[PDB]
Amino acid sequence: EGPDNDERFTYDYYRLRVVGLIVAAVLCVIGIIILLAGKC
Amino acid sequence: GWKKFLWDSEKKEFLGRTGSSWFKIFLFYLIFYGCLAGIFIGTIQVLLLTLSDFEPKYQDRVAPPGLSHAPYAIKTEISFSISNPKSYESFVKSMHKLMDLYNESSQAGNSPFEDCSDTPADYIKRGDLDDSQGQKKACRFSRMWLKNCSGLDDTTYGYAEGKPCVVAKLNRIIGFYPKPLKNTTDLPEELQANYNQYVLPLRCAAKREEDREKIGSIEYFGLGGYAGFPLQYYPYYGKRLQKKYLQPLLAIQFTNLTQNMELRIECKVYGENIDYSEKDRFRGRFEVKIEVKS
Amino acid sequence: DLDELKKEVSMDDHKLSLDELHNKYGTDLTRGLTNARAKEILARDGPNSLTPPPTTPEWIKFCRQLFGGFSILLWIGAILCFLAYGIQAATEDEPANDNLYLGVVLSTVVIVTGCFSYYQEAKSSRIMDSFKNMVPQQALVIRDGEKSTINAEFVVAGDLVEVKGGDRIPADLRIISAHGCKVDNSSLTGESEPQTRSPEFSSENPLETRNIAFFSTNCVEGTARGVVVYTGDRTVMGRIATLASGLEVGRTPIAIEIEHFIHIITGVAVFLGVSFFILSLILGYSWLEAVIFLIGIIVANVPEGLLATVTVCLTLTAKRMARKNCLVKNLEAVETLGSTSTICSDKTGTLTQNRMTVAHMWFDNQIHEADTTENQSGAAFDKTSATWSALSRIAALCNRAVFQAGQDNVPILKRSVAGDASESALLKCIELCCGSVQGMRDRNPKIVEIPFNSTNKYQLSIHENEKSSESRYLLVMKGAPERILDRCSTILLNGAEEPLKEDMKEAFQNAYLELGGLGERVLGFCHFALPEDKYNEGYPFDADEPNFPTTDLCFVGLMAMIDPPRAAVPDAVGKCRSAGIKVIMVTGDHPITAKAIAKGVGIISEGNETIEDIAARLNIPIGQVNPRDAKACVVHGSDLKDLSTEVLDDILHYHTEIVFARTSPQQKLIIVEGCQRQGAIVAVTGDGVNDSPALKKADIGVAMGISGSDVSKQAADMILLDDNFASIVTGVEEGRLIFDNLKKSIAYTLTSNIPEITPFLVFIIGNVPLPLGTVTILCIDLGTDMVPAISLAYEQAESDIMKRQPRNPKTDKLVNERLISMAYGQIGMIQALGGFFSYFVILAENGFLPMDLIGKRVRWDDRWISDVEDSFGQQWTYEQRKIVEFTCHTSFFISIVVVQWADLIICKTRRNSIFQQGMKNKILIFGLFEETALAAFLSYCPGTDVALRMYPLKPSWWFCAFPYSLIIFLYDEMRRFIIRRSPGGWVEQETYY
Ligand SMILES: *[C@@H]1O[C@H](CO[C@@H]2O[C@@H](C)[C@@H](O)[C@@H](O)[C@@H]2O)[C@@H](O[C@@H]2O[C@H](CO)[C@@H](O[C@@H]3O[C@H](CO[C@H]4O[C@H](CO)[C@@H](O)[C@H](O)[C@@H]4O)[C@@H](O)[C@H](O[C@H]4O[C@H](CO)[C@@H](O)[C@H](O)[C@@H]4O)[C@@H]3O)[C@H](O)[C@H]2NC(C)=O)[C@H](O)[C@H]1NC(C)=O
Ligand SMILES: CCCCCCCC/C=C\CCCCCCCC(=O)OC[C@H](COP(=O)(O)OCC[N+](C)(C)C)OC(=O)CCCCCCC/C=C\CCCCCCCC
Ligand SMILES: CCCCCCCC/C=C\CCCCCCCC(=O)OC[C@H](COP(=O)(O)OCC[N+](C)(C)C)OC(=O)CCCCCCC/C=C\CCCCCCCC
Ligand SMILES: CCCCCCCC/C=C\CCCCCCCC(=O)OC[C@H](COP(=O)(O)OCC[N+](C)(C)C)OC(=O)CCCCCCC/C=C\CCCCCCCC
Ligand SMILES: CCCCCCCC/C=C\CCCCCCCC(=O)OC[C@H](COP(=O)(O)OCC[N+](C)(C)C)OC(=O)CCCCCCC/C=C\CCCCCCCC
Ligand SMILES: CCCCCCCC/C=C\CCCCCCCC(=O)OC[C@H](COP(=O)(O)OCC[N+](C)(C)C)OC(=O)CCCCCCC/C=C\CCCCCCCC
Ligand SMILES: CCCCCCCC/C=C\CCCCCCCC(=O)OC[C@H](COP(=O)(O)OCC[N+](C)(C)C)OC(=O)CCCCCCC/C=C\CCCCCCCC
Ligand SMILES: CCCCCCCC/C=C\CCCCCCCC(=O)OC[C@H](COP(=O)(O)OCC[N+](C)(C)C)OC(=O)CCCCCCC/C=C\CCCCCCCC
Ligand SMILES: CCCCCCCC/C=C\CCCCCCCC(=O)OC[C@H](COP(=O)(O)OCC[N+](C)(C)C)OC(=O)CCCCCCC/C=C\CCCCCCCC
Ligand SMILES: *[C@@H]1O[C@H](CO)[C@@H](O[C@@H]2O[C@H](CO)[C@@H](O)[C@H](O)[C@H]2NC(C)=O)[C@H](O)[C@H]1NC(C)=O
Ligand SMILES: CC(C)CCC[C@@H](C)[C@H]1CC[C@H]2[C@@H]3CC=C4C[C@@H](O)CC[C@]4(C)[C@H]3CC[C@]12C
Ligand SMILES: CC(C)CCC[C@@H](C)[C@H]1CC[C@H]2[C@@H]3CC=C4C[C@@H](O)CC[C@]4(C)[C@H]3CC[C@]12C
Ligand SMILES: C[C@]12CC/C(=N\OCCN)C[C@@H]1C(=O)C[C@@H]1[C@@H]2CC[C@]2(C)C(=O)CC[C@@H]12
Ligand SMILES: [Mg+2]
Ligand SMILES: [Mg+2]
Ligand SMILES: [Mg+2]
Repeated sequence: EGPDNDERFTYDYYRLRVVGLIVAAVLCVIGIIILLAGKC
Repeated sequence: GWKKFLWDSEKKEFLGRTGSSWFKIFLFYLIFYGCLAGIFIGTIQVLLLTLSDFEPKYQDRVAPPGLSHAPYAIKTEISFSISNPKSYESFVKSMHKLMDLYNESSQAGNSPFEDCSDTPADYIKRGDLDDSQGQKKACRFSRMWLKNCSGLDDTTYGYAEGKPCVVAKLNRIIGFYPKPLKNTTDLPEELQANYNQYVLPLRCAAKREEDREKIGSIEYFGLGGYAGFPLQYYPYYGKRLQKKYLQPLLAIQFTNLTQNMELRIECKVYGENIDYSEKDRFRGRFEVKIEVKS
Repeated sequence: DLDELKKEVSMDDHKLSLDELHNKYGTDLTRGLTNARAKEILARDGPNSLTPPPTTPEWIKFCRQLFGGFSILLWIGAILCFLAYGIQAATEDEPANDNLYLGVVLSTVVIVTGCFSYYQEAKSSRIMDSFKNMVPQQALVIRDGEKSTINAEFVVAGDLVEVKGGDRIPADLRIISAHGCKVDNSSLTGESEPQTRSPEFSSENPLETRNIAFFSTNCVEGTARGVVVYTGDRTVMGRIATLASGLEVGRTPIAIEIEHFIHIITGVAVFLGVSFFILSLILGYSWLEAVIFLIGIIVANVPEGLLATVTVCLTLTAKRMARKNCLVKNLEAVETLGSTSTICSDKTGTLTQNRMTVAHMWFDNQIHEADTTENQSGAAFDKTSATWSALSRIAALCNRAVFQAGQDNVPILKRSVAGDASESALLKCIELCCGSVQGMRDRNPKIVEIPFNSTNKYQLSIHENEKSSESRYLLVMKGAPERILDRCSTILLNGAEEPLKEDMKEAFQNAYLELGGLGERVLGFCHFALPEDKYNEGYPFDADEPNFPTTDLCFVGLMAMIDPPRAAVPDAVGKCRSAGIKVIMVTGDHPITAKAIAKGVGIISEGNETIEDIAARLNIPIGQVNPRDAKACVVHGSDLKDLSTEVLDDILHYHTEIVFARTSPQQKLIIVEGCQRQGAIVAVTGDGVNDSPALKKADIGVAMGISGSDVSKQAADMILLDDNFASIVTGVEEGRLIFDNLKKSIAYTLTSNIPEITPFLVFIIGNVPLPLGTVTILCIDLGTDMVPAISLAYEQAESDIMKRQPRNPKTDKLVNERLISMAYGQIGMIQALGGFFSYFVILAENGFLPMDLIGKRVRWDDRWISDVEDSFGQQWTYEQRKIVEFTCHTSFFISIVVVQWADLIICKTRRNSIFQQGMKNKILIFGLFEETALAAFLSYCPGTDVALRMYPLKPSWWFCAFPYSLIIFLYDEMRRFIIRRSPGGWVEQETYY
């Protein structure tokens, strides 16, 4: 480390947003499944 | 209704209950809220046990440092009359508040101050961010370094005859090493002359192309006579590990300023770990609206 | 429109003569009026047509839906928001636009709610317009001595009018000459059987005399003449309709509950505002700021999604009702049924079917019962003896009525039959269990018939015998059982014949009194085989002399008949009584029939007794018995006219099974009012015009759809398009279910109030950075929260709802202090603490410890301080610290959702446990899933920190609210436990909603 300790000030918000969206999408689907499960 | 629900004399009730009921409810709420408070306090203590005293866990919201100044402008505007003295008092008062911390009387002895190179130098590492060695030592920064803006000669600092000063300062960040641009063929025009590697350059200019002509000679004052910050005053070890620490400063005199006209002056620092933002107008650069109306 | 002169009982000029009548209005009894004179009167007073209703423009009701009690509160909230914005604009530079956003949002909420509610009431109005089928009608008037048929709108007072069986009486006539004319006075006066109209006078009451024809009535059989006495709106039903329109509307119970709810919400809102206005004036702030603080606190305490949530809640139960054919015109009339505690019903057309049907039959010394139900769902009567066959031949032959051409499609009971109601009932019973009467009739040719005579009191006829082995002649006759009994000497027992000894004569007398006491009308049928040796096949028996043996006939059996009640009438009445609803009969029919029908539908439970019954069982005068020993009472209308207010109160206060007979429409209204004077909700169920003033003043009116009148249908609040009476029971069940659900949803939408206000209070008292922003509060109230609150309506019952007693209106409210103590006091407090916890965590991880946050708002807000030192010594610019504050708002909102999970689960059930009821509600599950997906979407989608100011969260923060949620679940679980084990204890009278 030392002088080139640039990583200590970086965060991968991109990957975090990607995952959080994948998860939101999945939860939304599951929801729909439960809602329509019975009317078929 | 109105009278009964307030005081009836058969059931000896007040507001609805008897003497003994208000007590049952008050006692219940006191015990309930007491438990609530104790639980919240316990969950906050475990939090105090989770953080460290010598370093902030997250340092990403403060990666690109800011660029502030000594005068306190309400809308980033410096407007004052050269005749009426009660016009630039708000400026001098602040300026003074800032420089009043670099007094030599404050900086004395071996502890905790140390004499450093009178000429820009390189970084200095006083170890890790621990308590093993006692309170680290910070370099001394003299007032006099700033030549015409020090309040030691002309207390007012310039504002008295149409020649104001502006003390710029780099925002203090823990473990932040300032890095300047290298000598390669790609470098701004301005920066070529006087490339002291050890100095972080600060250079002011005009926002619009027209205003160039109306702004005169930007005279910068600093350590070694250069227009920048010496790398030897970094890094900053934090308040706990370096109380009595002084950050470098750079004075800027706006001599030969056109009278009775609003001038937009943008100052900017250059460097690798320095990046600007179109949303935050204080990240790396800063804007000032000077108008010496007389 | 003098109401007192319209409230009075009808008066008339019936007790007069034909000369006095013609001398008062002016008219030739044999030539009528002249055309010139007729037109002079037509233009002098107005056409014989009722006035149209007072049209209601659509913009008027749209503006109505935009106002009210709840929408008004939101309106004042928007007004306050703009006032605070104006003050901030004229007092400070760079005013934030938070208040202007909140105000336009509240206005939009009110407008959207109004649009939805208005659209529903319009839908019901369209399906309502598809029922008024008005076909023009023309009357037969005699002018200048000639007969002419002119539109009903051209008849005037004084001309001569002739009617014929099948036509409608145009105006109010004074019969001058009749020929066996009968009229149907069921809609106006309520008389089930056809009363004969005669030119002579008989009773002092105009509704009882026979010399007056009435408006909207129909002449069943016969022809008559008459002078028009009353015309236009001045008619009987005209004054009744005008009175109905000139009555007030009232104010349902649900509206009163919402009103008291707003009363409490405003009490605590203005209390917190004036108090924190004094505290701020004591801590230094200026007036200009304190005013904004007062307005802000009073606006944060207003539920905005509650309006939309309550509207959708009420709207959901109405669709379930529309699925079973129960339509409501308004939207709140869906809850009044559940709160009803006294149902005033009508007999003719509501409690009954208004159609004569063969009820009991006598044959083989044995009473037999026949099915008298609409869909024919019952018990047959043993069609295996020869006696029954002979009976079928007697009734099917000695009967002149026949089904109306073209009825080959309708059922056997609902088809049109031309004739008297007795021959029609007999024809239907024979056509029901004996096949086609048309072939049964052509199978035996009728030779000679002697019509019913006023002296003979019998109807007889001879026909050929279809026996291919017997060419003799058959003779059949029907008539009153006494007259026919005096003409027999044999009895067809099980087929063979036997003498008429006194044993069977007494069995016949007891049978006569059995069918008679049942409120039914009995007839006797007999027949005889004419000897072909004394009357050959060629001899013609002209109806002149005694060609048939009047006596020595063979009596086969009696045949009774009466109007039976609708299918689900007894079961529905029993269900209502089970739910603690007092059933009181209010009808204008003969008491001898009303009492029997009462003892048949459940109003007068079998065993209870009236004062006359006791006097008859003991054989003592009626003035000796005590009226307290009689549970049920029959109050006659004539006697009702002479009774004080206290007497009626006592009648309803001491008699549990009351039956008001021979009561006029005005008296019906008086009875409804007598029920309201005490304090109970009333529901009137009717069908004719006499029920219009009763359905209007009642808390809720129920009109029949097929058998109901247009006036009572337009003045009612609920319509039964299928004429099913069990629907009343269904309605009373749904009215309760949606009530307990409204309570659960209100506590849910009120629990989140605390974690949405406390931040600002600590902001002013403790000076810490703002914890909950405005676009987040909006994302919690108007977003996520809506689906769960809407789902709380789909919750099933916990215990039997059709078992508990009706809710007391003076004590058990909708929103009591027990709810406020839970939402505002215990659950909301925990949710607020959880939010503050996540808050401090976010600020502690970035560098601002809890000790340095107290006392920073002045510099934390200042827009020109680009160097704010944190607990570690770092310098933070203005925009950098603001980004963190916004991320703290995002996590605060997510914490709210996390605690709402456990709140929606503890709100699902009020007493029972979750492991008992069960999570069978799919909507609630969907609500939780969607509630979480929306929060993640609002935080992780790019460009939100620009548009809505919500930054992404780091996966370790989302877990700061979990312990508080589990704690909320455990606390409420143990709460809902002591209530069960300890009934009536502290936890019940303190926390049981
Ligand atoms: C850091 O240094 C500051 C300056 O230090 C001075 O210069 C350095 C290089 C050394 O030589 C040091 O020894 C000097 O003191 C220091 O601030 C100074 O503090 C003194 C003490 O209060 C001030 O003296 C007073 O001046 C006023 C009038 O001031 C006028 O000028 C200033 C600008 O300089 C304006 O701001 C004012 O509004 C006025 O226009 C006198 O009225 C006052 O009278 C008092 O003393 C006399 C005897 O002399 C008595 O008879 C009276 O009763 C009063 O008791 C003082 O003479 C001096 O103004 C001030 N300098 C500045 C620039 O403000 C500062 O405190 C140091 N800080 C730290 C943390 O070490
Ligand atoms: C009955 C009702 C059922 C309801 C089911 C709902 C379905 C749930 C759906 C999805 C949840 C799974 C989520 C998994 C996501 C992992 C993704 C991942 O890669 O994430 C890594 C992070 C670590 O982030 P960092 O900051 O360290 O690095 C940041 C580094 N950078 C930013 C530089 C890149 O980790 C994380 O987010 C941790 C993710 C959270 C961990 C899941 C915890 C589960 C909790 C309780 C369940 C226990 C069940 C027990 C079984 C009983 C059976 C009877
Ligand atoms: C019946 C069955 C139904 C099934 C339906 C399934 C639907 C599909 C399900 C999931 C789709 C997943 C899509 C994933 C998109 C990833 C986009 C992404 O990762 O973008 C990140 C970057 C922005 O990063 P930055 O550097 O600016 O960060 C800020 C850095 N700072 C602030 C520090 C400077 O993007 C960019 O640049 C460019 C962004 C361009 C715009 C992309 C639009 C994405 C928006 C919404 C789609 C998500 C919907 C998911 C469903 C939810 C339902 C409620
Ligand atoms: C920065 C700090 C943050 C601060 C955040 C504050 C958040 C505010 C949280 C909650 C607001 C509390 C406001 C008061 C709520 C009271 C509820 C209320 O008014 O509901 C209305 C009920 C009516 O109910 P009903 O319709 O069933 O009646 C039927 C009667 N029938 C049937 C016999 C006719 O009326 C009643 O209950 C009668 C009225 C009783 C009023 C009691 C007043 C108690 C208020 C304060 C006490 C403080 C003392 C502290 C010192 C303790 C000693 C150590
Ligand atoms: C540390 C973290 C703290 C978090 C705190 C917040 C927690 C809140 C969230 C979830 C709480 C779950 C509570 C579990 C309760 C289970 C109760 C249960 O199982 O009682 C069994 C019942 C009773 O049956 P019975 O005897 O009456 O049947 C009679 C049938 N006959 C009539 C045919 C004979 O059976 C039934 O209800 C029928 C089967 C229903 C199965 C339900 C399964 C779904 C459960 C939860 C959904 C997950 C939501 C997650 C939200 C997060 C979104 C991201
Ligand atoms: C059964 C039925 C199922 C239906 C489910 C439907 C789910 C729909 C799922 C996803 C669609 C969501 C909308 C997509 C928005 C895309 C926005 C986008 O792609 O933006 C990309 C660019 C960002 O570019 P940059 O990184 O260079 O910016 C740098 C800026 N610097 C550097 C100055 C800070 O945007 C910009 O610039 C400008 C940003 C414009 C802001 C648009 C956001 C809209 C705001 C509120 C609407 C949300 C309401 C919630 C509805 C919930 C429905 C369930
Ligand atoms: C069924 C489930 C539904 C779920 C949906 C959730 C419901 C949401 C409920 C309430 C949220 C609505 C609140 C509206 C907020 C508007 C904010 C606004 O106008 O801020 C103005 C900002 C100005 O900001 P500044 O001064 O810092 O700019 C400085 C620029 N300098 C410095 C560069 C010059 O301009 C901008 O952001 C420019 C971009 C404009 C963005 C407009 C976004 C509108 C979002 C929602 C409206 C539609 C919602 C309808 C759905 C209803 C659901 C029932
Ligand atoms: C940090 C600690 C974590 C601990 C986790 C423990 C998990 C335990 C897992 C399952 C619990 C056991 C299953 C209980 C089944 C009981 C079945 C039953 O027959 O029940 C009946 C009794 C009620 O009887 P009664 O006499 O009042 O009826 C009166 C009826 N009348 C009114 C008609 C007369 O029911 C009752 O006692 C119900 C009372 C139970 C209250 C305990 C609540 C436990 C808390 C959370 C459970 C975990 C769910 C959430 C998962 C989170 C994952 C992270
Ligand atoms: C972060 C958030 C944390 C929140 C945690 C909250 C924990 C605090 C929970 C309970 C503490 C309150 C205890 C108050 C005890 C004093 C009350 C009292 O003075 O009461 C007197 C009565 C006895 O009078 P009586 O009825 O015979 O007289 C008849 C009189 N007449 C007619 C008016 C009915 O007492 C009775 O009835 C007995 C009723 C006692 C109340 C039981 C309530 C238990 C509720 C929760 C405990 C479960 C905690 C689970 C936490 C798990 C954490 C992981
Ligand atoms: C400061 O600005 C002034 C102009 O305001 C410069 O002086 C002018 O020079 C021109 C010739 O180029 C003369 O015509 C004017 O008369 C001068 N004006 C004054 C007031 O002297 C001056 O050269 C500038 N000085 C510096 C150091 O920039
Ligand atoms: C029924 C109960 C016990 C289920 C509890 C489910 C909880 C643990 C689930 C619901 C939604 C989930 C979050 C959804 C989205 C994200 C963003 C992602 O980038 C990291 C994981 C994270 C933060 C998840 C962590 C786990 C989470 C909070
Ligand atoms: C279940 C409930 C009722 C338990 C509540 C326990 C309360 C009383 C306990 C939980 C954690 C505890 C705190 C833990 C740490 C400290 C720091 C110490 O330097 C002083 C005591 C103090 C401040 C404690 C006071 C008591 C405390 C708040
Ligand atoms: C009080 C509030 C408007 C109302 C509000 N929530 O309204 C939801 C209604 N149920 C909370 C808002 C805040 O906390 C922040 C408040 C804002 C009004 C305007 C305020 C007072 C300001 O000038 C700065 C803080 C702003
Ligand atoms: Mg009727
Ligand atoms: Mg009404
Ligand atoms: Mg709210």
